Amino acid sequence: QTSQSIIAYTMSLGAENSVAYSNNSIAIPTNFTISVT
Amino acid sequence: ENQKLIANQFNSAIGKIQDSLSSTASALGKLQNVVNQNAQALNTLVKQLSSNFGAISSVLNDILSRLDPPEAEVQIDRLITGRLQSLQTYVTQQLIRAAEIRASANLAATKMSECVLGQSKRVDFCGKGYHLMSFPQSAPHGVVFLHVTYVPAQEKNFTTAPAICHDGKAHFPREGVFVSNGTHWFVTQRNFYEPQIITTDNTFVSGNCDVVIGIVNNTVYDPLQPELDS
Amino acid sequence: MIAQYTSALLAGTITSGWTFGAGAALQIPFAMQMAYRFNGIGVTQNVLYENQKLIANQFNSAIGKIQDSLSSTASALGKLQNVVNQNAQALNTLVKQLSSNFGAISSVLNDILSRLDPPEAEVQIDRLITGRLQSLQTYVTQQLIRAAEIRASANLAATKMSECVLGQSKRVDFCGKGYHLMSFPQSAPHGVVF
Amino acid sequence: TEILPVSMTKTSVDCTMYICGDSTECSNLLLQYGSFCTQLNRALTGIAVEQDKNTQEVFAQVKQIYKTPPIKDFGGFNFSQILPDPSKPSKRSFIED
Ligand SMILES: *[C@@H]1O[C@H](CO)[C@@H](O[C@@H]2O[C@H](CO)[C@@H](O)[C@H](O)[C@H]2NC(C)=O)[C@H](O)[C@H]1NC(C)=O
Ligand SMILES: *[C@@H]1O[C@H](CO)[C@@H](O)[C@H](O)[C@H]1NC(C)=O
Ligand SMILES: *[C@@H]1O[C@H](CO)[C@@H](O)[C@H](O)[C@H]1NC(C)=O
Ligand SMILES: *[C@@H]1O[C@H](CO)[C@@H](O)[C@H](O)[C@H]1NC(C)=O
Ligand SMILES: *[C@@H]1O[C@H](CO)[C@@H](O)[C@H](O)[C@H]1NC(C)=O
Ligand SMILES: *[C@@H]1O[C@H](CO)[C@@H](O)[C@H](O)[C@H]1NC(C)=O
Repeated sequence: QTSQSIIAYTMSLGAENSVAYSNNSIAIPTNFTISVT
Repeated sequence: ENQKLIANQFNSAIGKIQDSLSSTASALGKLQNVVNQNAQALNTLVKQLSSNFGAISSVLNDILSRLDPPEAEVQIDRLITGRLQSLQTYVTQQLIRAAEIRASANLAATKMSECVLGQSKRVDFCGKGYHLMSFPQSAPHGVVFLHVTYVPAQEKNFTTAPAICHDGKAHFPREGVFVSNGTHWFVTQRNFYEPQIITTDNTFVSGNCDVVIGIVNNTVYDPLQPELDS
Repeated sequence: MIAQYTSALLAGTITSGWTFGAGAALQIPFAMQMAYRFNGIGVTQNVLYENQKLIANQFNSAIGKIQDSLSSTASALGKLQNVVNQNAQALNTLVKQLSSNFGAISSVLNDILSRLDPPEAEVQIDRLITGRLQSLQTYVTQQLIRAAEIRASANLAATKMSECVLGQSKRVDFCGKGYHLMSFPQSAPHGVVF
Repeated sequence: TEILPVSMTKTSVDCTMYICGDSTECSNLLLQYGSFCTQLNRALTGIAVEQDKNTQEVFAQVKQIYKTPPIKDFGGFNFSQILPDPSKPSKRSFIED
């Protein structure tokens, strides 16, 4: 990719999510996907 | 209560399986990989019938009828040493790869048992997410498990508390999590969001409001009083 | 970056626990998921929710004992230092097989080429090639057997990450002796410490 | 504390240098042995990609990368020597160090 070219970058390991942790924070999924893996 | 949704997501996902198999090259990456492993094993085996290993040639007829016997015996001995080491190498990598295939097949038998013949509670054993049911497909020299998994999708945030003591008795969730949207406290199963009102049916009593930290106050209702009201 | 994956695994385990191994990370206090992991071994959640200081102190003392036994006992990392040593001896035997003549005149290439004309240098170099080539097949086939061992233990470590870190395993003695609560990956060299 | 091995040291061998270091006719006779180092190197390369598979099936169990918040009220569970320390340039933790 950028026309588009070949790029050599440090691998991201994925998006740097910061979990909204606290002694009272909870996350619940309201929906689901039937994944036919 | 979501039967159309699960059925339609299953149908859409198997349709995506069709599309991925038709379009993606390595959609059968593991089984096409193993078929190619067998193909290269056999092809290397056959091409070793074109390898010298120090001999003049590999087609035995020209070794026999190209030069004098006295050292033709030695040369054919070298050729058979090379062929026999090639066959031993082939057979021992067939044994190592058959230990791989037998780990895969003991895993596929364990997967048939715990995925098709039952439900596996092992995490990520029948696919990423909470496994529902697998389907065997008699794919060439292998099996394709349509790992129907449950993947929870739309996360949120709520306020939680380890225990909810009503009148000095810490209440705990029988199975689920104590959560709140900001003003009302609900208990929800750990893997899908149902806000359920708090009652002694899904909460049990142990301890007091001090030995546990994070405990908050909320009413834990009782169903006997409204029934006795009339 | 192996340690960054390990730190993300620890952060998901502390913050989300098992729920990040199914889909996205579902944040949850650490006491919550430790209580739920008691609940998953037939021990009620109230045990931790009323002994929380005791569980925390026993955990801290036990990991302190882990660090003490690591700093003091040489064979604390018996399995991983064992595997690192197997790799080291495999490579060192491979190297010293360049000091093995396998019945030939010498094990060094230049002396073989210089001392003998091709008439018999051909036979000698054939002996070196076949000896070091059986050495390579021997090394590589024990690397395949040992990589089947490392892949059995790595499928075991992935199963253990899933069922011990990314979840709680009800399999008896699968994540340690006793009723498993939660494992922590620690990316020790060429392996993982649970 | 279970010490599980995950990855072997990822080794790739060039026979034209291993068997035949700085020697040309040795490589010619190695080719005269047909094809063993093609499949030997494919075995070792499968081993190395297998080590990366091992590492990413053990450690890369999730797509994202999650960070421990600066405030750590983990009910009292001290993870200081478990969680990484921001002091070391090659970042690890005390236990991991
Ligand atoms: C968590 O444990 C660490 C030890 O790994 C504690 O840090 C030590 O604390 C003691 C007493 O305060 C000091 O004498 C040491 O010098 C500290 N060592 C290091 C490396 O920091 C830390 O205080 C503990 N944290 C909590 C909240 O208990
Ligand atoms: C849940 O996800 C499905 C698709 O997987 C979507 O069609 C639906 O609208 C979402 N919400 C509900 C409440 O089902
Ligand atoms: C929930 O609210 C908190 C603020 O208290 C926020 O940090 C967090 O990101 C929210 N949840 C999500 C999933 O964004
Ligand atoms: C929380 O849910 C309850 C239950 O319906 C509702 O009455 C209340 O208004 C909600 N509060 C917020 C802030 O969403
Ligand atoms: C939770 O954390 C907040 C801020 O970190 C703090 O003010 C509060 O006292 C804590 N409560 C408990 C029960 O730990
Ligand atoms: C709960 O109520 C008791 C007495 O009614 C009080 O002592 C305690 O501080 C309250 N806790 C919270 C978190 O409001």
